[PDB]
Amino acid sequence: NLDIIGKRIEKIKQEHETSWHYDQDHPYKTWAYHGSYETKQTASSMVNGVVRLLTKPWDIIPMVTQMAMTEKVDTRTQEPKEGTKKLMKITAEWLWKELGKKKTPRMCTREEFTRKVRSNAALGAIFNKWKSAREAVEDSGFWELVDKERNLHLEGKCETCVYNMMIWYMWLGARFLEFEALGFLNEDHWFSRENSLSGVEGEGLHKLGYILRDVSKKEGGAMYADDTAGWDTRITLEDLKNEEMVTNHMEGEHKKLAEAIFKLTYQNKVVRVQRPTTVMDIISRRDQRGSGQVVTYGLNTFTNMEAQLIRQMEGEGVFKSIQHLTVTEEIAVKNWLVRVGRERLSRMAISGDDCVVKPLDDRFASALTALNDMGKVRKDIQQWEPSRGWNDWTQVPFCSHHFHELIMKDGRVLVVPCRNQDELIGRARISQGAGWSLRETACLGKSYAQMWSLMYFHRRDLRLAANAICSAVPSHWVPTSRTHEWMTTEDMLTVWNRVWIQENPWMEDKTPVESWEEIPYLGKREDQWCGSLIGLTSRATWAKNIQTAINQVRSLIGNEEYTDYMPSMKRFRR
Ligand SMILES: Cc1cn[nH]c1-c1ccncc1
Ligand SMILES: Cc1cn[nH]c1-c1ccncc1
Ligand SMILES: Cc1cn[nH]c1-c1ccncc1
Ligand SMILES: [Cl-]
Ligand SMILES: [Zn+2]
Ligand SMILES: [Zn+2]
Repeated sequence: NLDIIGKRIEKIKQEHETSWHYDQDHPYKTWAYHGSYETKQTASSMVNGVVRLLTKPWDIIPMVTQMAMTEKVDTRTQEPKEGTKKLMKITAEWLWKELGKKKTPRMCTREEFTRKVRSNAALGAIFNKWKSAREAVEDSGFWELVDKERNLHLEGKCETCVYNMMIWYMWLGARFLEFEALGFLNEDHWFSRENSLSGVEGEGLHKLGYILRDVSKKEGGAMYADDTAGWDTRITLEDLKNEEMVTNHMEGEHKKLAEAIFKLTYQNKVVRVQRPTTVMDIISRRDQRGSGQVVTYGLNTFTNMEAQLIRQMEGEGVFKSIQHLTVTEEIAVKNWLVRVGRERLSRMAISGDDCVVKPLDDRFASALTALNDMGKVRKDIQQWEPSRGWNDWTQVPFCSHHFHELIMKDGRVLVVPCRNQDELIGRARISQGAGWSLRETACLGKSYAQMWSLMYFHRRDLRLAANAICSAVPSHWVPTSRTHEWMTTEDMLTVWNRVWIQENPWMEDKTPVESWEEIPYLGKREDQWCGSLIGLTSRATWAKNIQTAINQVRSLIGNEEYTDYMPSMKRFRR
């Protein structure tokens, strides 16, 4: 409690001494409350006009148009039983060693951090003293503040590492110290599939289907894809202590700096929350996930890999009960990990809180005691109801997608990502933040269009809309995003060949594709099942009259150099 968090709390009181009070009508039951102080302030989703003018048939589809319009944090998780705590400690110890065999923990640098801010990563900072991250990083006074907190952390204390709720934004300084100590997990790809066997970090949406098809090839039971209800709110203090064991692999300054991030900011937290009754509440708690989103991704992947290996151990009968491991169950658990752990990791695809598991057999479906007792309660099923698995890898949900096997005219086999097309069009019609020029709006539309050409070329409506947007935006204008092989001014046919043929390890024949007409679509009925408007009168008029829509947008942007991409399609090619 207050010996670790007091200084942060003490400091905040004194900046708002004219406003402090122990408000007696505070809604917090599971968060420890400290005080309140006067403030006044809050950005909604804005429509991208370039994408909307080129997707007119979707203007009357509520699932698209509603996407642009518009008491889980205040719960507590019970402490796991002694048997569960032992399983988690043994598995976590083993997993950090496997992940560390071919990697070396190391500090990330001011230089590395500076380069990140200078090409727009979502580091979750705040606006004050400087306007933006770019300005703060370029100012020697910032680094002096960073230095003060840094020496405080080496001394085992904290003053300014406080979360702001809304996503848990910190000041750029606290973000740096997090990245210095734990950035290596992402920067050096600890959760790549090569390094972690279950992980998919850095793999790309064009590989995830092939990875699930490789898991499907293993002998075993159904494929399980159980979602957890509010994963970040079910991270226990036992979880945070197993995660901290990465520091056992560190040395020198780095070990001390990383131990301080875990001890002072993760296992103890201070948060400011807006309450319209508009005060700022200063609350603390020990458990749940509140890191930067990139460290959150890696530690979620780690704890998810651990949880799923334990659920596999439960299905395989490695231990009888979570109440208590006997001396010899401990040796059996250790021995399972050493002899088959790596094989059992290869049976999984894990992206943070999202997993797919192909267990040895279907005993897994009813192996629920460790999973429930670890607090990883499944979403949308009763606590003790057996999991429903998937019999076909092409039906399994993963990372908001499903995956199709698509046969090219020349016999070669693509495995492609897919999701309901209303979700894809709805997302592309939305921009975030203020002060967007027409050029910037056009360049964001072009980013969506090029992603569609690379990932969703097999959807008739998206290949046509992608071609239309690329025809409507000046040819040399560079795709942008405010938070990815489609981010380029290279010819997208050249990029398609590099991604799906040349660099694709599942494609043995490397014969390049000469034109977009060689690149196939889903079956027409499959395209409709996944939300295509092909067959509707609105869609036929849009396709036939597309040059008129392209010319509307070209007239708004003005007299620029444009290319016609529509004749890359059979139906427009004379
Ligand atoms: C330090 C620096 C400067 N220009 N590029 C790098 C760099 C890039 C990628 N990995 C490590 C270093
Ligand atoms: C977490 C997230 C969301 N969209 N994409 C990712 C991602 C990208 C690359 N490697 C791992 C994850
Ligand atoms: C799109 C998404 C969501 N969660 N994770 C991913 C992902 C993972 C790995 N590579 C690319 C993307
Ligand atoms: Cl199925
Ligand atoms: Zn601190
Ligand atoms: Zn589909």
